[PDB]
Formats: sequence, C-alpha cells, structure tokens
Amino acid sequence: NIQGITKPAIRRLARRGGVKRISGLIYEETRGVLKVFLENVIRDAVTYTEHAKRKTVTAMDVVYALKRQGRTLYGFG
Amino acid sequence: RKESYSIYVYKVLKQVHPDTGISSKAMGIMNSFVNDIFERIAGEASRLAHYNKRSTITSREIQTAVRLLLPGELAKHAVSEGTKAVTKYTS
Amino acid sequence: PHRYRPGTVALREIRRYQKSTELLIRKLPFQRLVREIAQDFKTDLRFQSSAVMALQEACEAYLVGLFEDTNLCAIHAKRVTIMPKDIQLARRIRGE
Amino acid sequence: KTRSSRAGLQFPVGRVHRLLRKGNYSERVGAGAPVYLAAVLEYLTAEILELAGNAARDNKKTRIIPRHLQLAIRNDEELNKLLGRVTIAQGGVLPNIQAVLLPK
Amino acid sequence: GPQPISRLEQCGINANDVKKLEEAGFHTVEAVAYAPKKELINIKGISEAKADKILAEAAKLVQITTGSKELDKLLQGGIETGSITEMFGEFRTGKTQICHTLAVTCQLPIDRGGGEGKAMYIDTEGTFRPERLLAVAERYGLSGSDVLDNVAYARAFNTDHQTQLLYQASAMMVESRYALLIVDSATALYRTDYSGRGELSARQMHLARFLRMLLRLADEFGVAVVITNQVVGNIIAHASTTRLYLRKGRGETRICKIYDSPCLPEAEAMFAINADGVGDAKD
Amino acid sequence: GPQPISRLEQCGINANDVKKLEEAGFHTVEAVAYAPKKELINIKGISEAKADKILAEAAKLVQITTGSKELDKLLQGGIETGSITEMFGEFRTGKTQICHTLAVTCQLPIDRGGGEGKAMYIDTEGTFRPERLLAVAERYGLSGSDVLDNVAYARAFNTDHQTQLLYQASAMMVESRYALLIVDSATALYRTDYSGRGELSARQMHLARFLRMLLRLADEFGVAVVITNQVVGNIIAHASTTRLYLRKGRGETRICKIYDSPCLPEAEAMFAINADGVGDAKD
Amino acid sequence: QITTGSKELDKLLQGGIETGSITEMFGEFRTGKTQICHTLAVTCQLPIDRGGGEGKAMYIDTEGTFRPERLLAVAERYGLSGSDVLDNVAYARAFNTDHQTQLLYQASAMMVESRYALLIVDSATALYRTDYSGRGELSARQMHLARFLRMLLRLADEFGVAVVITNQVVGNIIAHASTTRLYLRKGRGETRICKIYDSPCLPEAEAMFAINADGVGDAKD
Repeated sequence: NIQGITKPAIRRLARRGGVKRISGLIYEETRGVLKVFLENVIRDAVTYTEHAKRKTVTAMDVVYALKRQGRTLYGFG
Repeated sequence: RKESYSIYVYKVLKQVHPDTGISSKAMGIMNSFVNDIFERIAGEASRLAHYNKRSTITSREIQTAVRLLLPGELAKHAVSEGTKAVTKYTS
Repeated sequence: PHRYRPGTVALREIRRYQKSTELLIRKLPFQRLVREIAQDFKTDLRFQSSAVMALQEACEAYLVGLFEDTNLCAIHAKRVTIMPKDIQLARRIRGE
Repeated sequence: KTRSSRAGLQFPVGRVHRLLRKGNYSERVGAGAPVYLAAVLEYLTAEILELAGNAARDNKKTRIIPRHLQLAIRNDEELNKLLGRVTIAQGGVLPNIQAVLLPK
Repeated sequence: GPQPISRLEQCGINANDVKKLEEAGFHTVEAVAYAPKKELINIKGISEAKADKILAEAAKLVQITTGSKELDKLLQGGIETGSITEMFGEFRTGKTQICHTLAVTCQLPIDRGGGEGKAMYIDTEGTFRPERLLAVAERYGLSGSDVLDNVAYARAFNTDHQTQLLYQASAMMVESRYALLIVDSATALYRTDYSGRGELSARQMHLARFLRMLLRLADEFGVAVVITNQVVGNIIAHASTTRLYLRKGRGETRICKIYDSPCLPEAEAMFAINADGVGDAKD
Repeated sequence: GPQPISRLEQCGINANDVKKLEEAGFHTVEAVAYAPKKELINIKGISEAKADKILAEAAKLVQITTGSKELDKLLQGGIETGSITEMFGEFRTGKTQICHTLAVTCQLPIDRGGGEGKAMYIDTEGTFRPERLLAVAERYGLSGSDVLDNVAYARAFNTDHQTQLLYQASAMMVESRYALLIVDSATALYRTDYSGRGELSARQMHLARFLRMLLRLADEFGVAVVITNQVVGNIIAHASTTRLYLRKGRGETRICKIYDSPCLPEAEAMFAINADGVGDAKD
Repeated sequence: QITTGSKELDKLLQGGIETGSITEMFGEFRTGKTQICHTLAVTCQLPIDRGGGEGKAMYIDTEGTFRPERLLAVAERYGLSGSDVLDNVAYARAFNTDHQTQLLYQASAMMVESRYALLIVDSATALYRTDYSGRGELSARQMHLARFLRMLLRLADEFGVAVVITNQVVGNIIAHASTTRLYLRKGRGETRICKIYDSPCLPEAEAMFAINADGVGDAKD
C-alpha cells in the first residue's frame, strides 16, 4: 500500500518544500521515511485508544500521539 | 458539555477587527492554540510551586512562567496585561 | 512547438504549491496505508474520519519540512538536486 | 457581576479558575492567578487575530482562514518562536525559494 | 538649556547605546534623563543594565501678541510665554491661519506684543504656507523671508515623526532664539496613525511624551506652544493653560470663545482672517 | 483654481490609474490631492503603491441678494460669498423656491446685491423649473434665457451622482464665472439611496466629501452654497455658517427664522413666494 | 380646480383640487377617504364652470371599497348621469403593488384615448403594507412606491388629470410630494372633521364637512 503514495505526490510535497530538482532514488527513500513516521505516530495513537477501551481511533488519540512526539498539531481538538 | 474558547475568541476578534469573521477550521486552530498555551503556562507554574515547596499557584507563579515561556516583547506585554488585569480586578 | 527549459516549470510548481494549502497525497491510498500499519499494532480497529485527516495533515507537514531541510543539504553540497544522502543527513541531524 | 468584567477581560476568569483547580496543577489556586492567566491568553489571542485579520484583508477576504493564521504566525519572529514546533492544519508554508534555484 | 546626549558617552555608556537612543529619537542627556527605565529598555539592543547606567550617569550629568487686538484683549495682551495654550474649534475656524500669523507675530518686538523670537512650524496636515507667513510678515512689517528664516519647517508624517521633530526642534531652538512652536493638526496624526482601537493607549502615551516635550521647550526657551485640534481633547486641558473655542463667522471673520481657562473667564472676542493676516474683526 | 488630473499623468502615474480616478469621479489633481490614501486604494485596479505615487506627485503639483429685502436685512445684505449657508425648514417652506430665485439673483449686479455670477442647480427631487428661473429673471430684469444659460443643469439621481456632479461643476465653474451652487433636497438622496441603517456611516462619509467639495467650490469661485434639507442635520451646522428656519405663512408668503447662526442673531424676517419671484412679504 | 361639492372643503381648497397634480388624504380609518374618492370620481366629470375638470375618472382600487352605486348617488346629487358616470369611470382593482403600478401603463395608454381629469388609487399605501409586510422587504415596497409615484406625477403632468391617493393613518417622501393634504379625523355619526396639515396652495386650516348618501358635502349641524 506504500506504493500508493505515488511519485507525483511526493514531487508535489517536495515542491511545497521548495525543491527544484529531484533524484530518481528519492521516491523510495521518501516512502521508507514516511512509513517510519506513520508507524511511530500510529503506534502511540492506538495505545491511547486501547487505554480508553475503545475500538475506534479518534482525532484526539492522534493529537495526543503527535503532541507527545513533539509534533503538536492545531485544528483537530 | 463540550467546552471551547470560541465565543471569547470571537469577542476579541470583534475588538481588533470589527468587520472580520473567521472560518470553522481557523476557529479550531485558535482553540487548539489557547489550550496549548494554557497547558504550557499552568504546567510551568505547577513546577515552580513544587520546586519551592508551595501548595498554591499564585499570579506570581503565572508571571514567572510567562517570563520563562514567552520570548522578548511578547513576554513583556503579556506581563503588563496580566498585572493590569489583576490590578483592575482587585479593586 | 513550445517547450519550457528544464527548471522553469519546476519553479512554477514550487510557487504554485507554496501558494496553496490543499493536501498533496491522495485520500484513499493514504487511508489504506494507515489502516494497514495500524493493523500490526491492534486488531479490529476502526477510525474516525477526522483521525485519518489528522494523520494526513501531520504526515504531509512532516514531509514538507523534511524536504526543506533536505534541500538545504543539497544546496550545501553545491547541488540543486536532492538525493537520498541529503535526506539521511537531514534526519541524522534532526536526531531521527 | 462576572470576574472577567471586573478584570476588563473577554476571556473567562471563572472558567480558567476552574480549569486550574481541576487540572492537578497545585492543591490551591490564588484569586489573582486565573485573572492573570486569562489576561495573558486574551493578549496573545488578540495579537494573532490582529495580524491574521490583516492577512485576510490583503487577500480581500472578510473571513480569517487557517492560511492567514499561518502567514501571520510565521511572518512574526516572536510568534514563530513561540509556536516553533506547532503544525497549523491547512496552513501551508511561507512562499520561499532559495536564491541559488532562481535563473540568471 | 539642553544637554546633548554626546556628554553621556564620557560617563561610560558605550557609543552604540547612544546611537540606539538617537535612533529612538533621544539626542540629549535631558532626553534620556527625564524618562523611566522602560523607555530605554524597549529600544532595540538595550538591556536593563545599560538603562540603569544611562539613568544613573544622566542624573550625575543632569505676552506674545496674536496680532488681533480683540484676541490680545481676550488673552489679556497675548499668549503667556512658557506655557501651552490650546485652541480647540471646528475645522476652518482659523487654527492654521492663527498659527501662520503667530509664526510672524512672535518675531514682533516685545513692545509690540511679541516675544522677539523665531517661530517653529511642524506640519502634519499639509496646510503650511510660506506665502501666508510672507503675508503676515509684510502686514506687521516683518521680513517675510526672515519669517521663513525664523521658521524651521518639516512636515511630520506620523506621531513618532511628530515627536521626533521636537527633538530636532529642541536642539535647533538652542542655536536661535525662538518664541513660537507650532504643531498643526497635532491630534490628527494620533487618529490617522493610531487608527485602531486597541492602539489608543499607545497614541495616548506618545501624545503624553509629545506634550511633555512641548511644555519642556516652552519652559526652556520661553516660547509659545500652539497646537491645533480637529474635533470630528480633555487630556490637553490639564496640559493646556488656556482653552479657546473658535467658530466661523461668514466671510473671513472668525468668532473666538474661551471655553475653559483656569485664569481667563469664559468670554468671546471677534477677529478675522485676512489675506495678509489673522487680524481684528471688521464687520 | 483647479488642477485637472491630466497634469498628474506627466508625473508618471500611468494613464489607466487616471482613468480609474475619473471613473471614481476624480477629475483634477486637486481631487486626488486632498484625499487620504484609502480613497484611491478602494477604487478598482489601484494598489497602495499607486496611491502613494499619486499623493506624492500631487503634492508636487499641488453679499448675494436674496431678492427679498426683508431676508437681505435678516442676512445683513445677503449671502456671504465663499461660505455655505443652510436653510432648514419644513417641506414647502420655499427652499426650492428660494433656490430658483437665487439662481437668478446671483446673476444680479453686485450693486444690486448680487455676485455677478452664473448659477448651478443640481436637482435631486425633480423640482427644477426653468420657468421659475425665467419668472425670477424677468422679475429682476434678468434674461430668463441667460439664467438658464447661466445655470448648468443636471439631476442627481443618487448621492454618488450628487457628489460627482460637483466634479463636473468644479471643472465647469472654471469656464464661466458663477456665484451660486444649488443642491436641492441635498439630504434626500442620502436617505433614499442609503435607506438601510448599517449604511448610515456610508452616507455620512459621502455627505462629508460632498460638503467639503461645496465649501471648496465656495472658497475657489466665491460662490454661494445653498442646500435644502427635508426634516421628516447637526452635521451641517459646523459646515453651514448661517442656519435659517423657514415656515409657511398661508397663501404664498413665508416666515423665515434664524435658528442658529454664530454671527447672525436668532431673529425672524417675513418674505413671500410669488409667481415671478421669492420676494418680500406683502400681507 | 375640481370641486369637492362640499362648500366648506371647496373654500378650504380655494375651489377644489388642481388637475395635473397628486392629492394625498391621510387620516384615520372611516374618516371618509373612500367616500371623498367616490364623490370626486363624479365631480371630476362636472363642468369646469361647476368646479369640475370636464374629464372622465379612473378608479384604481386596492381595498375593495369601489361602489358603482356611490358613483350613481354622487352623479344624481350633482345632476350627472350615474350610468354615464360608470361609463365615464373605467375601473380596475390593483391586486398588488406591482399590479398597481402595472395598471398605470394601461391607464397611461387609455388616458390618451379619452379626456380624463381624475385618477383614483384607493388604499394606495395599503398594498405596500399588505404585500410587503416583512421588514427586510421594506426597501422593496419603498422602491416600488417611488417608481409608482414618479409614474403618477408623469401621468398627471401629461394628461392634466387629478391624482388622488389615500393614506391610512393607524411614505415620508409623499408629504411634500402630495399637492393637497387633508387631515381627516372622525366626528361621530357621519360628520367628519378635516384639517390641512400640508398644502402647496392652501393654508394650514380646517373645515367641517359631512358624508351624506348623495355626496361628500358640507357639515350641517
């Protein structure tokens, strides 16, 4: 499913990041990086979900995970 | 029920820009903001009180916490507003 | 027939996407990825819609910032092309 | 009569006081503490809304959106410092291209 | 007199801090001296320690005829030098015209009701007319060129510039004897610059400092302080010694009223605005 | 005099911005000059930079008998040229009739109490009658055709058109000598156009600019400014030099009262409205 | 001047309504506005030497109060053919404010074909309150009324006919706009008190009159 994060999408992300030229090897690298990030956040989010004895991950679960990883997110409280 | 700072944010907005509104997403971000800064200041004040073996959080702890958390001019103006507000309130 | 020189359209895209705020990854594959990853931590999970949107906003913000630092690393090495080693340097210095 | 009115504030002194009492911060809370805190929060809110309103007006919009908040915050050195590790959803980024990437 | 801030540098304030004070607009030891610590601290690149060193070392170092006879009688002979006199009235009542006239009458001999001093016109509204000064000078038999030579002119573009010109006025007013300082639409820039509502306290602080400088210059140089106010303030009342209400009579002839003066009665006197001059009413 | 906005184009304002100013209704450098930045910015296709360039380059470039003897005596001989005189009274008191009469009496010789100038009738209420002007002209022995020739006429359809005609009046009043500018039901369009309550500040701003233009034209051309007000305003009081209260006496004879004048006493004078004229009361 | 046929009102009006102008009568309910309209609808047809305008009448009704029998009674009072009065009165009920304005276009084209002296709009302001009853829709009724009034004045000046509009006192533009203002208040029974509260030709003054089966006619205690 990670391959669903397509090359043109990664290119758009890089453009917003100010990147003008992009090596062909970036895309796979980016995917690995993305996966790691997602994994970490989601691992924490679900932990919160499990503590609340729920089967549904809430926006707040995610927000708390992000906060405790020093990546505070505004807008989903 | 489910609390937020929305009405107070809107009152302030009306104070600074009478003819300006705000989107739902933007209001959500403002609420996130207020809760965030609340937590930062209250938490630092809590630690200040603990370090000094005090059981009470007073305006002095709030002020010191503000001095620790806010940069430069923001810190000075915030301290000024808090002090002014407490002085107006006391009488 | 007209053809823009290499770089002109890239710059145009930079201005375009730095001007806007819309999410840059497609909704459905991201959601699919999120559910897949989540499954290896806990069984039988469901997701609030806004939870998946929260994860996407966070992920895209993270990647854009990382690409900013990566770009700085590429330019540091007198290049204009970002490479995996740029990403790896950025992530090492970030403490990742 | 409300405490906010006596303090010259828009932000809720009573609510802030209750949130302090119930937030497990300390066993006791002084009467001036929620006034001070509410005043600080209101000040910061006012500063951000002031700048964001400006950005909204430049964009000829009557409503402030997340983009205007991001523009207001990142273009202000001290606000940007205060919110250095914060992500504003749907905020995007500041327009910024490294000079070396430009033609000529 | 003045104590130019240069002398503060020999006390051991570093020169960069003196440059920061001049950038802020403080050009004399007098300027740093009569201010609390916070004024210097708010300046970029100035800490509380440098402000304490500055204040300590600074403490170590530190009737003009209106030319309308009826107005002179209303004022008992003319403006008292050394004090601020406020004339509040509707627009076009002649505040600017009176200022232009006084800019010349101040230069009149004291025996003619003048102060025998030069004039200062700080404009905020564009209404400064050297030709009006020339007309008043030839009216009273004063050199119109010397009036412009006895008027140092600069248009204040904002409240900060309005206050900053007084610092230049303060240093400049020492080199030549002056009798009149003119600030035209003095309150207009505090409404146009500070147009928001949350910034009202800021304009009040800036205006307060501006008024203190005006009073300081009046007591230092024995000059008349004239400010014009558009009423689309009571703060000036305690600062202003004589409040004159001006209203228009049709043609070029103006009605003057006293609406507050702790010493002068509330009373009225009629005068006119003539091409040459601000001059007695001739119905 | 005027400074047509054409000259602004040689300062290096682009011609499209001058066309935008004329579309807005600014046709002289005088028009752009005495306005703040925001007026030009609100115009479509004008940025703050262009407005600053316009203001900077613009700053580089920049008793009439009423024919009623009793009213003339009440006014001490007639309207003072160069000032705005407001007559507020009930409907049908003769404001429009007085305007029609003055549109001709202004053309009377100064020795007859006139201004020896042409008249301007800007109508907002449909009450403009060339035949009334002809009757007044033949009454005072003035050419009725020349009165219509000394009256440039246009009906203002709205407040914006009411103010825009003054710009045409300002440019047109330069080509011929005028003595009278008439705005009939001047306040009616600010109530009919701006009929909502949230738009009151908008009509007040537009009216303020309109009044400033009226005063400007009076001081520029030495013409009388006459506005008629329906009372189904105190803002005009500071702008108007003489306030006259008009009430009807039965038949065609009208009672005039002064209800405010800083110079004229509150007093009354009786006059009539005759087919030929606005003319002295003959009980 | 179209004679009201009441001498007290005629003297009050100095002989009657000016043709070519709009006449508004604002007064309380039951003061006789409609009765005066019905009377004038016939008196307009009277000879000018009798105080008439020697023209046909137009009754535009908005309130249902149109009575051909009242026209017949007024006609026999003044010795006019009641049938010819109904034949010299073209009648149409304005169903709404828009229809009220729409009837003027047919009235404008029709008033050219026959000589008229009187145009009647009964409860002219009622439809702007009944149709436009909301508060956000006030500007709509005011802007429709303004256009309607301009059409009325144009037709009055065009055909030299009298324009009569009735106002219930439970637009402010109309006060100066109406050429003859009669303030109506009830005297008990069928006798009405009239006051002039504005008139371009007439004094502010009062006259007493009655509403009689034959006529709108002077009060005779």
